[PDB]
Amino acid sequence: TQVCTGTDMKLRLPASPETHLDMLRHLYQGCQVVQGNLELTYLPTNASLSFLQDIQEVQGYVLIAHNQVRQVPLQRLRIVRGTQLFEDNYALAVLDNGDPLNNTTPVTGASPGGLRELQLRSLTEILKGGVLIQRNPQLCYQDTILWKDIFHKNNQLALTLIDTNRSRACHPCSPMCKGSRCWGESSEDCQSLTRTVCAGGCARCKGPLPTDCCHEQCAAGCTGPKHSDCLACLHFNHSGICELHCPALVTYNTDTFESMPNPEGRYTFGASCVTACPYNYLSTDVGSCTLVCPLHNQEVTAEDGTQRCEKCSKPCARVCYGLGMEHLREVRAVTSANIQEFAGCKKIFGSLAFLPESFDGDPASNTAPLQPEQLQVFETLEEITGYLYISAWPDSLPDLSVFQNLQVIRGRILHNGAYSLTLQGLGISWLGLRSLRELGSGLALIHHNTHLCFVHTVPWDQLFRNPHQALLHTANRPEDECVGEGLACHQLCARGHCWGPGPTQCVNCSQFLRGQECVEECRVLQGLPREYVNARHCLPCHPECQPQNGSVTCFGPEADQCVACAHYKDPPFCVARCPSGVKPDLSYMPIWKFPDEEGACQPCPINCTHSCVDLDDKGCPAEQ
Amino acid sequence: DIQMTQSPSSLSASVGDRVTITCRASQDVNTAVAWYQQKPGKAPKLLIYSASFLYSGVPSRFSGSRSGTDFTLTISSLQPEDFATYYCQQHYTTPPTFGQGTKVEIKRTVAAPSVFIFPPSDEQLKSGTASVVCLLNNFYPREAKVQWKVDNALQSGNSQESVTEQDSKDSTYSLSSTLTLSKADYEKHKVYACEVTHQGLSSPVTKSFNRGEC
Amino acid sequence: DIQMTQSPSSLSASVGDRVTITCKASQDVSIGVAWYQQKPGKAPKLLIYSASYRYTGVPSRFSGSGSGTDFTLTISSLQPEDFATYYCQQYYIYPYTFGQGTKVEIKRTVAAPSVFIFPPSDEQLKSGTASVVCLLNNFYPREAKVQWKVDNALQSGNSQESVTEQDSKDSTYSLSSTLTLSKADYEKHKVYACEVTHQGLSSPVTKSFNRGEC
Amino acid sequence: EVQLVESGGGLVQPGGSLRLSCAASGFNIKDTYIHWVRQAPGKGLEWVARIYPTNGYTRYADSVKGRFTISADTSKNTAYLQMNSLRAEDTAVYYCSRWGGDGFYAMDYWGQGTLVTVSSASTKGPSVFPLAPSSKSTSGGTAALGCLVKDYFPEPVTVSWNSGALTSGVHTFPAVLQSSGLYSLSSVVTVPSSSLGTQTYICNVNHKPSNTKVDKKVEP
Amino acid sequence: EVQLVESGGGLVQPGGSLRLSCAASGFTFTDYTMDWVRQAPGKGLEWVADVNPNSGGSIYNQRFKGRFTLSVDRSKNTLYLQMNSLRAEDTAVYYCARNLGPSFYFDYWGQGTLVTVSSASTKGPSVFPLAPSSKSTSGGTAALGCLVKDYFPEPVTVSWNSGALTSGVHTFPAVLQSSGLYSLSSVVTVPSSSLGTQTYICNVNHKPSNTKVDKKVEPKSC
Ligand SMILES: *[C@@H]1O[C@H](CO)[C@@H](O[C@@H]2O[C@H](CO)[C@@H](O[C@@H]3O[C@H](CO)[C@@H](O)[C@H](O)[C@@H]3O)[C@H](O)[C@H]2NC(C)=O)[C@H](O)[C@H]1NC(C)=O
Ligand SMILES: *[C@@H]1O[C@H](CO)[C@@H](O[C@@H]2O[C@H](CO)[C@@H](O[C@@H]3O[C@H](CO)[C@@H](O)[C@H](O)[C@@H]3O)[C@H](O)[C@H]2NC(C)=O)[C@H](O)[C@H]1NC(C)=O
Ligand SMILES: *[C@@H]1O[C@H](CO)[C@@H](O)[C@H](O)[C@H]1NC(C)=O
Ligand SMILES: *[C@@H]1O[C@H](CO)[C@@H](O)[C@H](O)[C@H]1NC(C)=O
Ligand SMILES: *[C@@H]1O[C@H](CO)[C@@H](O)[C@H](O)[C@H]1NC(C)=O
Repeated sequence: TQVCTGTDMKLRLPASPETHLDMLRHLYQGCQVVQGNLELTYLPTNASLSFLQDIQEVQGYVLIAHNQVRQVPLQRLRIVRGTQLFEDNYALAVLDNGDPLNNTTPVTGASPGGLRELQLRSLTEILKGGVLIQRNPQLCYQDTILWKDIFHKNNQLALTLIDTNRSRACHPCSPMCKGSRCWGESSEDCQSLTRTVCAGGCARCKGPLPTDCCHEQCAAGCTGPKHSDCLACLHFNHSGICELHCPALVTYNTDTFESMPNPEGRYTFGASCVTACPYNYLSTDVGSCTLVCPLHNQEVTAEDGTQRCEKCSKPCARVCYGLGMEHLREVRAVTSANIQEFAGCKKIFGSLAFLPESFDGDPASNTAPLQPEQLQVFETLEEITGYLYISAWPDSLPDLSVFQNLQVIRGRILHNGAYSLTLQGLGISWLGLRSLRELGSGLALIHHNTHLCFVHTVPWDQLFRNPHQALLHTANRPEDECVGEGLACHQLCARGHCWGPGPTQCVNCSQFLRGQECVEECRVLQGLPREYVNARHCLPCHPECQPQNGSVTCFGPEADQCVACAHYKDPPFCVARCPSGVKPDLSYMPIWKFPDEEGACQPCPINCTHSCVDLDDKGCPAEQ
Repeated sequence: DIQMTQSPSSLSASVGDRVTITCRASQDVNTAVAWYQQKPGKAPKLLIYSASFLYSGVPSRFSGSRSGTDFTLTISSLQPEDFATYYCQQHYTTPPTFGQGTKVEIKRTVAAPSVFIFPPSDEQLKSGTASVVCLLNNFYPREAKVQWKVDNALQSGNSQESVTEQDSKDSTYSLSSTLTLSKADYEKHKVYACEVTHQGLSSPVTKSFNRGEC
Repeated sequence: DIQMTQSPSSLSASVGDRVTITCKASQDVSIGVAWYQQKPGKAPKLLIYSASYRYTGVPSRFSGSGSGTDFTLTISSLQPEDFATYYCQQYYIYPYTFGQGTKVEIKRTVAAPSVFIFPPSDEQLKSGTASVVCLLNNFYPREAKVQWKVDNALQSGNSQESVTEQDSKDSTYSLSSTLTLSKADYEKHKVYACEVTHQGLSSPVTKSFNRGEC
Repeated sequence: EVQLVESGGGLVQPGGSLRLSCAASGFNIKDTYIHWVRQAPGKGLEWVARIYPTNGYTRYADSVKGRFTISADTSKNTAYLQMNSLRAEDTAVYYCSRWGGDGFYAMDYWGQGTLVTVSSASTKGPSVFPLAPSSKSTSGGTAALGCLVKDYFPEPVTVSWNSGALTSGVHTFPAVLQSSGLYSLSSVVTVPSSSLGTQTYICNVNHKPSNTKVDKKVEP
Repeated sequence: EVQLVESGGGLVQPGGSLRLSCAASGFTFTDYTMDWVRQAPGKGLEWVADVNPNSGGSIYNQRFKGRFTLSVDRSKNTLYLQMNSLRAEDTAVYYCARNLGPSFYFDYWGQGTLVTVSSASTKGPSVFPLAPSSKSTSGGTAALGCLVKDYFPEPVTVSWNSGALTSGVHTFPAVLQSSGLYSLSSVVTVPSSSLGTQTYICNVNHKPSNTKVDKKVEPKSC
């Protein structure tokens, strides 16, 4: 896919180095449009950074900090849309990218740690925010840059905080450069001016000729002067055409504005017009893919299995909120207080962050660590939206066995813009989420678990959706001793897929099941009960069904399908005792029914409207 | 599946007669057979249950006898109300099984029907097509042929007949015959007639009317 | 053009009681009612949708009902904070119009108006105008209309009636009226007065102007 | 009293889906059985489906199996039969029936029956023609009048004379399939000689599939 | 917290043109077709228009179908109501609102912009006295006032003795004269004994013209 979503961490440190690097690589492998932010921090020396060559447009902001690699290739980058800015002031931040200036005495011929020279030959647009460059003890040429050319005329915040201190005598701009403002020493690094050398009123142009003016809806430079020839669409890119609005999906007559579906309808996703919304987002009636349904509009699963927001006539159902969703917005974790709102929540919305305080208490709030026997709140939950943080579990629980019915987690709310799970600080031994069958979006980290197996075995790929998702191993208990001890699935588990030890958890198994365990076989003729097969389920025969091995005991659950009733026949049913009949619809027992010779629950020939005291030897009321 | 073969549905009897309906099961059925009465166009109701016990609201003239796999629904004295479809349903297996119904009519006097002619009304004439309805009612037996005479001619291939069910009291039937003619060919001739031939008629009887004189 | 009307025009009622507000539509709508409460000088607040269900957060002191072409809002216990305008709006058909208004006021004494009259000030007389000012202070209810008497008759179009809101403490309805005239119109007659058609004073009172002395 | 209300009968198309609702009154559905049974036109009845609402056990006949589906709600105290992939032969009168709970498995109480017609044919509003009492249609002192209601589909059309208050001399007739795919009825009544000339007679024809309610008078 | 700051409301000639801008804040902008609803002076609500941000489409009442335009600048969460082909009956307060479901009942509203249309320039107010006599009053209560006339732009502030007589004083809402010039009254009731000696001054301030005028309302030979 050409569209990914970037991280959101600002200056928080990596969860792990050997995980952070691969996190970047999985997030930006072949991506061309980066929705969300773009963050590069604590990049070690000799970093690959090749996966960045094909990034063209950034929809958030660019952050680079505390780096020791000497060059970060971002040539094909063109436009920085600045949707959400760094510190609400910056859209391109490059700071501290050099040695801490403490000791770090370089040996002979050693390049000191720090970005040698910016190299961005096609970055010629910034739609908002400013530039923040400082504390770069090896950067060159950053001052000889005409930034106001890079900025956009609407970006009135043309505020730059640029520093010039350096410890190396930078080589002069190569003579081929014009204006002596060069990104680098090589001849092709001279800045291309597209905002100081255009015609009168031309925002962008190919060159200093009054026919080089770009169309009114391009971004930076143009191959041709038609709106289909932009290097980057300003507002919407509908099928290679730069338009101002995606075509509406309903036509209204000018008299009644009656809604007639328009086959040429387009939904909006980022700065692009998409015919149908992507997998995880929701299509609303107003015509925009989103994540959270608006007010008085509720999730409804469409006929084709997709989801969409539908209008409510009656008040929409009582959706059981989680955390960080609507009104528990800044609520961090679940105490014993909010947990009570989670009674009868088959579907939850929002995160459930679990800081260690949840299981270590907070004296100021008078909240004890929540009980390991306080988890019954989360038992009928079947769908969570957003992530599911975990950094405290009870030791009495050997795992996260609590959520046996959570069937769907969707990644509509990720932890840092990146993470849909997390398993860090735990001491658990497995998972046991036997019913989690879909994991919408975002990487799932399982981090710093010293007692954990069942991560090299979980059926991953069958849960993810896009190629961009990836799952990251770190500090997890070694698979080598996991196998040696034998923390894997068992034979019935199809394809070696599982979640934890014991035959309980298998996403799939060859033989049948009797409710919570894949079986070796059903008990049809041999077996303590008698069970008939249905959807590979061994439903037990009715107790009245006489267990007659050698013949099919039953053909169903009700009494009618027993091969031969054990005791008596009240046709068409099997009974252990021929019940005393009743005359009316309203309850009244005159007896009036006796078992026959072979079990036919005969009615009593005798009738006693007066309820005669004398009782026939058969049980009938004997007439006085 | 267990099959119920019922008595033949031809049991024309007069009031007071003992009427017997034979019901036979394909296999053994015990006594798990109940007789239900349903006049056409209505719902059935339990008339006798468990093959031996009369139900509340049922006159004692109705009775049921069991003999092996043969069940006899017996009526001591026939009544006009005792005209319906009767099903000796069995519940001996999972799908309850019924019969083909014994249409118990009433043997009554040979009834001469009343006859009427219905020419198209003025509005019916202006609709563009004329439907002439020859109407008979209360004839016993059912057999009664209806024919149309236009210019004293046979009319076949266009007339249609329908028959009412036997009356619950009169124990007779009513018939409706429609002759449909486009007004393009309906105005060629002037006098239209319908003739009826019934076993209850000494001779076939015709009714004629001269079209157009209001 | 669904002319969605409401009644009563005014609903004067003290604190803690039961009152009703009726909305009736021009046409039939199954459930298309949105009831709004507006404060005197701020943004209207959504109150009811679908004519029965209360908006989120709105106090449950009342809840309307109805459908078709009759809907109602029923106060259970009126309070000082719920003395403001109300409307309905039908969100069913083009073009989604609102109501007209039904105020709410606390009932109290029916005190007579304290009525005073004025003559025009000569500063306007030298400025080529004329204004006659009539004042009526501290009376309840708003029902009081003023008839501007000019000699043995009266006119129309020159009277601007300016009314304050329901006062805070006394909760009466102060009022003024201004009669605008040209400079020359003043020297056409002397008899100027304002009578009150109010259940305050038993009979209307005519107030005299200080002409010679002032 | 123990009453069963059956709703959902009406015209349907081949390949379509319909739903029948059986609501129980005067008794609780939680301790009995429910049986949906067809009444085939011109044939004997036919047991179709059984449902036990206490645990919602469902059994279907072999023939209708695969297509039909059933459900019941004890709180609402009713049952539903969702029929899918309707066939032409499915045209019949569906009935909802109960049982005696225990010691009694007879269909003691029946529903009223709802018609299901699958013919892929148009629905046409019935046309009314008043057949007045003429001097050629007289039978002594009894004069025969009525209303000819034609071109209605699917059958039937409820015909009411004086809102059904008077039932003497009433003879409604079966609808006959015309060669145009429509039905016709001749609601004819006979009235005494002195009755005419003082109270005109009114026939009301109602065709629910076309929602056509026509009132006409038969007067000299 | 959802809030829609409307802005751009100012004087504009009849048949003119203006650009109202409703800066939304506090909710996802592109998920609620917004509406413009004008409340005239002393009238019920109307419904001018609604706009859906992604398409840019507009749906308005027929009476305005050829005079008003709706535009969206989703880059700035704004929403421009281009008002054109103005008229005298266009004075209003233009509540910017949010449709809850795309079904035309609104819940979150702006504070409004007194968009005033008239060919009347800013004008200094005129102050006139309403001194009583020994006969103009009843019992121990006395009424004395000041009348402000022929000032165009709202508002004008009235005080008594620099606010020293905030007792039994009524200032009715201003009255629209034949032109857009406005006028209002301000009277106060005082003890009858205070008539002889107590000093009464009425101060009128008009910030749009920045004119402050004090007047004396004591009886003159009354
Ligand atoms: C870039 O320049 C130096 C480091 O290369 C940073 O400090 C700058 O250089 C000296 C050291 O602070 C400052 O001059 C001295 O200031 C003291 C202050 O009391 C004064 O007493 C001395 O006589 C001498 O003048 C110089 O002012 C300072 N620059 C600034 C702007 O404060 C500097 O912060 C580095 N970064 C920049 C300039 O962005
Ligand atoms: C606007 O949206 C359109 C899609 O609606 C984008 O068009 C696509 O652009 C990519 C990137 O250039 C094209 O992929 C390229 O294909 C060539 C030939 O296969 C290959 O040599 C490149 O390495 C790259 O993979 C893709 O074919 C093209 N699809 C079309 C034109 O239908 C467009 O890039 C977007 N932006 C602009 C400014 O138009
Ligand atoms: C990084 O690369 C340079 C030259 O390519 C090499 O001298 C240096 O050793 C590398 N870094 C490390 C940590 O080996
Ligand atoms: C399990 O896998 C087999 C084949 O691998 C497949 O036929 C079966 O449908 C699967 N069952 C489930 C529940 O996925
Ligand atoms: C079935 O099993 C039982 C014991 O479970 C045994 O007694 C009996 O002989 C077997 N066969 C039949 C036909 O019951």
